[PDB]
Parts: sequence; C-alpha cells; structure tokens
Amino acid sequence: ASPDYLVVLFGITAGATGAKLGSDEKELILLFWKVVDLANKKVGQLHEVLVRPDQLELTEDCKEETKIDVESLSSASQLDQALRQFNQSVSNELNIGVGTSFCLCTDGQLHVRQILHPEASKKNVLLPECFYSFFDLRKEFKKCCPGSPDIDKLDVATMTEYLNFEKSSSVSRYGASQVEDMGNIILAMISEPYNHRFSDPERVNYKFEDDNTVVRARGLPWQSSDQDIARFFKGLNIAKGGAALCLNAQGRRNGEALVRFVSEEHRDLALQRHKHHMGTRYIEVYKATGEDFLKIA
Repeated sequence: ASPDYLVVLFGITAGATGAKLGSDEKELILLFWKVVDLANKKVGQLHEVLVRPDQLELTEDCKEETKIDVESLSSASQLDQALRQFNQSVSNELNIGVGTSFCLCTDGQLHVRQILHPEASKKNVLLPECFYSFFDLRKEFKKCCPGSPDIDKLDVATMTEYLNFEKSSSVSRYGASQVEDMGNIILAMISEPYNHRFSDPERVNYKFEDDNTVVRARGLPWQSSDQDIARFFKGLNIAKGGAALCLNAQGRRNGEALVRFVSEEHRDLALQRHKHHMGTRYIEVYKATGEDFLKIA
C-alpha cells in the first residue's frame, strides 16, 4: 500500500497472448520487468528471465508473435529458480533491506491471477509474498485519466495512445515493448496534469474457509476436498464461504462444486479455466445460477 516503487511485470507463455493469456494452460516461458521509482519519477532498466517449461512446445502463434528462440529456453531455469532469481534481483535493485517497499503492476488481470498463481500451484512452487498483490494498471489508468476507453477496451496500446506516446513495438520485441510502454504510462500518470497516487493494490486470496458470480465445476475426482477446488481457482478471490462440494439426491458427493467469486470479473476468469487440469483430470467450468449455491452451503 502506497509503495515506494512499482515493479512492472509482464509474462509470456508458450501459447496465447492478450485477452486469451492463460486460457490454454500453457506454461510461463519468459518474464519481463522494470522498476519505477515513484517519488523520483524515474524508471530502471528492463530485465528479463527465460523460464524453461516442463513441455518445450510453443504454439505457432506464440512463435510468430514473440520470436522466442527455443534453444536458449531449453538451457534456462524452471519456474522455481526463475522466480527466486526475479525476487533476488528486485530486492537487490531496490535495496529492500533498508526498508523500502514495492508492489507489482501489470497490464490487466491475467498475468498474476491466470498465469503465475495457477502455474505455481501446479508445480508446488511457493510464490514470494509480492505476488499476492498488484496494481492493475488499466484500472489505475481509468481512475486517473478522464475520457478514457472503457476498462474492457483498455490495453497498453490504447493507454500509450491516449497519452500521446509512440508504441515501441515498432522497434522492440513482444513483452519488452509492453514493459517499456507501461513504464512511460506510469511516469505520465504520476506527473502533471494527472498526479496519480498508487494507494491500496488488489489482493490475491490465499486463505480458504448474485448469479453472475457463481460457477459450477464438474469432474472432480472422488478424493477431492474443499481445499482442492480452491486451489484449482488459485489466483481468484472466492467469496467467504463461497466454495462447496455438491451432493446428489442420495447425499453422496456428485463430482461437482459450486464456487461464488467476488466479481463477475473473477467468474469470467474462472470460466477461462474450463477443461484445465486437476492432476490428469479435466475440470469443467460452467456458469451457474445463484439459487443453487444458497441451498448448497
């Protein structure tokens, strides 16, 4: 909350980008970042770390759009070591030991909520604490910038255009260009005439105890618990008491779960996990109506 620094973070998977980031369950392969000194209105240099996936398979779309060379990827660290390297780098660059604070900042919701938390969960990686909070730069931009496009229309390109900057994708590779542009967006919003303050970030729920916010998951293995479905949705914020395993007419578990999220935003993110995996099993994710959750829990 009210950090000294932002860490602009941008992830690239072995598959789809943009609005479909994370929808295909492809692994993280490349992470870009840059720090922003808020009080001093300065940015640091661009960083990157390659992340070797368990499955060295890039979609043709990924290859065309990102131009990542698989050779260097095949020599790289996997997620656990890469995120430790990211954490150590940030802490050293910001001299965190003297007591200064930072918060992640991302282009929308999918980088932290749809990529990092579900992937870390599946690989039993313990994410560093900074991954449990972030500013969605699009939402911050909206609060800051009058006459801007609706939140559903915002992205880095729209945001740079609004502010009269040129997009650096004409000269920079995918990922790197977005982080460089986000850096310039942030400097603009914290300066005149906007003078934005970054206050309390969004949170990623880690504990576990209206129609448009509920999903029905189907296909849970007989051994599944409350806690397993919560982990399947790691990265999203389930409402308090908002996850229950369903029973059939005879009181046996029926392989379904009803999950109420805090927002239609998160419900939509959960729908994009349809046929993602719990172990080797597909978990189906459907819309549900709120009357059924009442009865359930």
